[PDB]
Amino acid sequence: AKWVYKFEEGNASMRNLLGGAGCNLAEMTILGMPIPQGFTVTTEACTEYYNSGKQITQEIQDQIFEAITWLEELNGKKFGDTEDPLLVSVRSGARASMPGMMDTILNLGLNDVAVEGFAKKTGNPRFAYDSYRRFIQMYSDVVMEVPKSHFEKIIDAMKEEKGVHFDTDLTADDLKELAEKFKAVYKEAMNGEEFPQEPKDQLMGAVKAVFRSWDNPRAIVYRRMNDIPGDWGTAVNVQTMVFGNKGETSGTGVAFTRNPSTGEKGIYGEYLINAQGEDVVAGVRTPQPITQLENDMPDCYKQFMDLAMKLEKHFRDMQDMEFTIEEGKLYFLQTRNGKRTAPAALQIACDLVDEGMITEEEAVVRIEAKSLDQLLHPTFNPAALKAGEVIGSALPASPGAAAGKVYFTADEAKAAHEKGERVILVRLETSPEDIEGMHAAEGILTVRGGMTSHAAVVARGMGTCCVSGCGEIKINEEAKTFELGGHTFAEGDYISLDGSTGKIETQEASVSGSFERIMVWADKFRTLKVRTNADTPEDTLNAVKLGAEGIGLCRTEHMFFEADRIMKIRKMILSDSVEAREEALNELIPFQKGDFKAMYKALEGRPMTVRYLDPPLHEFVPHTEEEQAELAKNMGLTLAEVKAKVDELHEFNPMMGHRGCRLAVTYPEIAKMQTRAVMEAAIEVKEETGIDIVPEIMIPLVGEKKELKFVKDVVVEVAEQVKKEKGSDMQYHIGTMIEIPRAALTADAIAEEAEFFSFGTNDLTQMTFGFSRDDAGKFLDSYYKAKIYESDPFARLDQTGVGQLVEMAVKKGRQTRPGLKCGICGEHGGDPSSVEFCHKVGLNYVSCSPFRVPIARLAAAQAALNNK
Amino acid sequence: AKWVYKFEEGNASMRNLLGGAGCNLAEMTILGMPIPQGFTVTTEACTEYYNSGKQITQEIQDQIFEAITWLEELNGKKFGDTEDPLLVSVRSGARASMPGMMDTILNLGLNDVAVEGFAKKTGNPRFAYDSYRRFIQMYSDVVMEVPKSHFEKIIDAMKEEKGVHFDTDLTADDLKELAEKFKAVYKEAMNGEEFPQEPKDQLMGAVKAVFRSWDNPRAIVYRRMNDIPGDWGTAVNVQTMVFGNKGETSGTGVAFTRNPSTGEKGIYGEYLINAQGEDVVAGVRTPQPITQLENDMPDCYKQFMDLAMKLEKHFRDMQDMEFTIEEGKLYFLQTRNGKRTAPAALQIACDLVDEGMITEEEAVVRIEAKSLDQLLHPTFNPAALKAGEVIGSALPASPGAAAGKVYFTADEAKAAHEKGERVILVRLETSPEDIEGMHAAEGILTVRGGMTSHAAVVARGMGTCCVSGCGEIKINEEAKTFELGGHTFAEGDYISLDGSTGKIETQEASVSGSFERIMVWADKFRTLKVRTNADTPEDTLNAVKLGAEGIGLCRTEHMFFEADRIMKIRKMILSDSVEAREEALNELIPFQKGDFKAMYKALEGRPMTVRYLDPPLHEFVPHTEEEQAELAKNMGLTLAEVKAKVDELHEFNPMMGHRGCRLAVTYPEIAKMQTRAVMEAAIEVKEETGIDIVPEIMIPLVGEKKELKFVKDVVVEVAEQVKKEKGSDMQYHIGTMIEIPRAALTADAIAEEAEFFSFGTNDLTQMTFGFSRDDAGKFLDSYYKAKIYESDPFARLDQTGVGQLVEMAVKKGRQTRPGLKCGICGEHGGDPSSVEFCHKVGLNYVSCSPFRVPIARLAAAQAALNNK
Repeated sequence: AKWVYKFEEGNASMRNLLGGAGCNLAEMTILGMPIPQGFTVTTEACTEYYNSGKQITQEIQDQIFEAITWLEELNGKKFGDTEDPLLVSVRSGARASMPGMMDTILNLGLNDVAVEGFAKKTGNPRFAYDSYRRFIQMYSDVVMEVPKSHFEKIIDAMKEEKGVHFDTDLTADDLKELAEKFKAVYKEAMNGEEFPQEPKDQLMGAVKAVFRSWDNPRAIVYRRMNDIPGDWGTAVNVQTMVFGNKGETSGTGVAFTRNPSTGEKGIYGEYLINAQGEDVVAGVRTPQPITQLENDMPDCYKQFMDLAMKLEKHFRDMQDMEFTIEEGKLYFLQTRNGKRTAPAALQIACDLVDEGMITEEEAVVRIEAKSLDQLLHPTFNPAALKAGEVIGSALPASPGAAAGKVYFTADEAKAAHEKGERVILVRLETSPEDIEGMHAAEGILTVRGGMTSHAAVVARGMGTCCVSGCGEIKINEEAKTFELGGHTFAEGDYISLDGSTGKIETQEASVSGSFERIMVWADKFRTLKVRTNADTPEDTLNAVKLGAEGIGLCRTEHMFFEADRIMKIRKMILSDSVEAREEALNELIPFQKGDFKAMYKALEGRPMTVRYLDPPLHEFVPHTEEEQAELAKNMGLTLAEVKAKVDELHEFNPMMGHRGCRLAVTYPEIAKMQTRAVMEAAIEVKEETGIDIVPEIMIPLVGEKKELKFVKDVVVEVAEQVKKEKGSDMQYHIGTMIEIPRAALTADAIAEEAEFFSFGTNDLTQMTFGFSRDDAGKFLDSYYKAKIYESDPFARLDQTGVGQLVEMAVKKGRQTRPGLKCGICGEHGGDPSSVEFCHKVGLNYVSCSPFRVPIARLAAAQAALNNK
Repeated sequence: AKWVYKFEEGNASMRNLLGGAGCNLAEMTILGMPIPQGFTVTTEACTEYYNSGKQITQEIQDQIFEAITWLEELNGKKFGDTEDPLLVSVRSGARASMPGMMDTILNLGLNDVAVEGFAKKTGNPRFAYDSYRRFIQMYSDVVMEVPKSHFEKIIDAMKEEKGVHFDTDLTADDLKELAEKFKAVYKEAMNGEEFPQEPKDQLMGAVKAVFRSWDNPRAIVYRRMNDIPGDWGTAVNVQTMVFGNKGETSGTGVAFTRNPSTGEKGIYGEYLINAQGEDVVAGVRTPQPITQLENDMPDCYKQFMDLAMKLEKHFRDMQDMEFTIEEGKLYFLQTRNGKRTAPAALQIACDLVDEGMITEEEAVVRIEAKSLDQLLHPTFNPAALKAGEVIGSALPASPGAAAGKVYFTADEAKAAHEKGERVILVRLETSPEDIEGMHAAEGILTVRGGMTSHAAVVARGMGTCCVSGCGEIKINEEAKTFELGGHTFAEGDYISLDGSTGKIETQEASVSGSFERIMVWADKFRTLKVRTNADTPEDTLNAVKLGAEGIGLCRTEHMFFEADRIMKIRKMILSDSVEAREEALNELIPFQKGDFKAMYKALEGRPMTVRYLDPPLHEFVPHTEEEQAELAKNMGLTLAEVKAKVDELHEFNPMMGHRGCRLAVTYPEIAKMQTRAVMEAAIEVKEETGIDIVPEIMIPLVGEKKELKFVKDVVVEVAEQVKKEKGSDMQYHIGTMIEIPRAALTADAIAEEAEFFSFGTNDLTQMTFGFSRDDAGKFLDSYYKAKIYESDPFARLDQTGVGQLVEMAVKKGRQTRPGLKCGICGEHGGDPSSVEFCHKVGLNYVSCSPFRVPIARLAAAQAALNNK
């Protein structure tokens, strides 16, 4: 049993089973709501559909029917009864809400016999039929048997030759003609299959097409990236129909309790009169703004609002519902606290606490931790915008002010670099089969749509901008272009903004008191420290700004690379003799002394991990013959002598060769030069300010103990020899990167010569996996397609694999060195998961790129908050 | 008795008497602090000095001596005893802190006999003398008997010919020569008065010069504008000396507990080794950043810090102290929680609550309500700054990023328009006699100085930017110019920034979570509503942004003036016949319908007071002969016929003529046209959105009842006749401006035909005073000079005069119309006082310019908060 559940015979708690949808519905059902009863086909059963072959079976079929019967009686109507039918709606209820990505077949259990039978029962063949034309497009569409292109082309043309202003005036004859020519439109595109006229044929044909679509491309691609797993499932709540399509006193509306772009407490949404829920509000026929429902149905509004409210509170979070006035009767088809925008996700919480509703605690956990990233997107420059050729306007569909090249295909989008080449996507309307064009565009322009439309709604969560229902746009796909105002646009740089306008120079952007009360509270509840992996004080400033407690890694790589340090290591390398290689090394001495000084001077007491040189010598020599001709001359060496020397420098595998700690094992002069510049700069800076600075010296690529013992014995003697600026009291801890397998491995021995374990996770991952972030690109997607790897291994923390190497290390090095600090530097350093795994893992500090810090704040807030 | 008080024999509570200075000192004294005991000469006694003639007398003289004796014994040394003296410091302790504006004569009670006598007692003629040269400059300077120009010119030259690196190396001979040639430098500029060698002559000569300076120009000008009254007083705490000038183990430092520009929790400040407090830190010789006191005196730091801290808390607010290491001994000469910058005033409070220290409540009251204005200053455009020719750098002395013409005189500054023409002020160093150049400049550049310097410190409270100790600046006053980098600057547009650099395009600016937690809390504690006096939705947007609850006044003046409405009223006026004047009026009908629509559409439910036309017809006709030639032609009238008609339009007094409500008494068509556009726009807009809009119709200049009865009887019938867009349910309240004396007067009758009393305070003030804001300029300053009027009558709410007219009205109209809302529109609408007077006065709403709203938030927060 319990393959399927009843609304009333469930709860919201039962999510793992009853999705966000099916459980919230019952929830309402437990509260008592204008929801036509029904049932939900449970998650476990979805996965069971796969954990067996790929087609429905027994108990399930049994139950869909065992309970479909309970409905019928409970509903007195008969399921697909040709006389006086029973229609139903069939829509996807997974765990996590997924606006833009679901499936819902409307008015189901209808046929040529039973339409007519409804026709007579319903004293209105215009209604049931219009409904039947409806079901014809849907069922198919979902279960993909036809490209809407069609149905659309026949509905459209149908009116678009007769005269009919709009669909709402087509008659019982014309309609029935529509849904007549519709079966054949389904026919032609098919090999001759009866558009599932048996209700025990539409149903299963769909429930399966729900419990089976999931495992398909777009859903895999979306649901992946959305941090969802395929280990979960699709649900499908079936319930009786309610018809906002009955006529001119029955309507279908989308709504939200608090404006989801801004945060604005207040009813927000789009409604239609005599329209069919899952189809017209979300496209075709400018949808009446929910507030007008006072002018329109001033007996209804009260319903909905005190009902919305009631619910708003019942959950303590920004509700989103599918209400329907099925002929002067209110119905709540669906709910779920909609996914927000970054700011609004914020607003609502500050507010919700302000309103006594949430707690400082709750508020924090409640944010979509990875969503902060939006807060720091390049805003538009005021003085340019005005200098921007206004051409159009439309809809504040999703906050943002983007710009770039113009595409009319998501595939022409995506195939044009991710969300930064700058890809606009002009599109008549968007679809679940556009989901990858969605994720690689700065912002979207949509001809037909609103706040509730497909693209809009999706932008929001994508944090991507969008201007829906943007009319006057004669876009031609054939000739790959589009119109607007008085312009002709050929796929190139366009500008859209969260402020209606569809125009531009960008810039850094505010962070209201939301970020502040959210960040403020994060610090309150969070325990792991935060630091940024920086190199340039400019970021040190901008990073400290973000509630950065210092530096997790400071790179020296440039400290050579840079415009004037360059040919001095290039010297040393093309230089056989330590006294030469020291001379050389002694010349950059000054240079890096400055670098450090700036940093320090920036950091003022804030910690700072200084990682030792990483790249091998090879990275440090002109691969060109040109710069080689140069270099040579200036060396009094032969172009041939350098090449040769630029030849002995060749690694078959640059990642696993002569670099980092091993590098300063045969040149401990690197150690020398490096130690000193850090050592003197900190000393002098600790002087000229009276402020305290305790160099955190980092040996990368340490494989084993004895090794690091070598380099530390060097660094130490110089750092102790540098203290010639007073016998000194200068502080320093020599730590190491736990970025190699053996090194994480014998961690418990490793922490003998070391104070601080600094985790390199992108580099460790690349070891612990077997591939490199570089190479792997040419096969990674497959692992995605083939569902082998779910998350990105370079973004998201492999806690089954890599998480071990890191945990043997933390808890073993803390066997030998209890007072052992550990901090994470890898890209996964600021990762809503990582920063939770690292939190529960035992780490002390954190280290993300300058901007991912705020994600690291929340993350660590969440991390401990919700942890226990 | 009790003319003078003893530190120990006081408190901080006793402020009215013991200033912020004298009471905080004792406060410390009650806590036990490294403060050399002494006494304070009480406030009442200062005012007593004036409430009698202008020179010290009995009990006072008595007490200065009665207690100076208590010191001597208590201190065992002898006051001005030629052998083994007793020196003292003499410094101003008014109520309100006043960094930059005080007087403190150092090492007093010294003479040619007693210096020498100290010389021998002090085993160091270099010390006591250097001190004596010191006292010579000070006493005089304060008591103004010499322009520093001098002393400076002799000290300066003195070293500036001998070689001496700096003053700190001049000897007992050279010094004594300095303070020898110094008495004569005092002599020459004087008519032959002995530089007050009798200690009962330096003293009184100063205490009086404290209790007498106050009533002078700059202090009056500063203290006025600073919201201080002359009804208070100067104090003068006298205490024993401590000498940071003893030698190379005795130092003089300025400090703050939390960075006052940013808010940064942490020791912030400037110190000197062997320097004299009140003189070297605040100018000449780059002052060691307080933190270096660890490298310098790492036994001292601990003193100060745990002492600072101790105090930081003892007050629960950002401390500021005068510490002195009078030869290896720590001394706290002074305290006071320093005045902040707008952001930092903020930071510190958010923090202080964050730190458990203040309460949400306390935090609010604690802000300098009028200081918010800074938060909304034009920031610099990123893309221009980079495009800005960097020439220099220096000191983050006060946040801001200003720019404009360059001046080297405060008087050349001020005499060049206030803080917006854009006046830079390049100045060697600033002075109390620069205070008016300070208040009319965007930002300041200072050659010699630091965070602690005269100009810096003052900018902060002025919210004006400043870059002190900005070296390399060869500025020549003679030729009115200055150098920097590789440039030659002749008094024209320069650019300075709160970020070191001394460069530019500006723009709107952030509002961190401070403004937010401060604004958030304001709303929590505040009761009066807030609205903006707007006209253009653009501000309606930007205003709602600021926590604006609607509109207090909406002007129609432009709704005619505007570029295309213009010649249609100009029609109507040059048009004898109501049917013409209606035609005309009927043509603008549409136009204003839009205006309203935009507003409304902007406002979404937010209230909105719509004030009826104000200016007389005259304001509406070309005063030129040119536009007159125009107008004529297009009217088929003679240039002569218009003039004549433009002649009958002449008011001897445009403020008190034919305008506002009287205007639509002989043209009720204005009423008509006005009613309708508002009426239809609201109706239609209440339609096309389903949202609610209740026109608030405002009749300005209502003198009496029966009058407004006339206009309301019009407006009503049309607003009831406009409801032709449905028999309608359209809301509207007809209110009036309580801006005339009779109208405030018979308020109790006035509120018969009216729902809402809208106070016009700039226009009422102008009645209740007798002058006009226009005219009065040519004599206002005198009232200031002559101390007749303290505050500006057009800025600050005359609560003795005007406050009555407004209070008879509120509480009488609420006799006839209890449920009577009242809101304030005058400029004083958003006024940290007003918004308190209006609060305790009975008002309901508020109305300030778009940007003064946030001042209106706090104000109303404060208003009720602290009220009871």
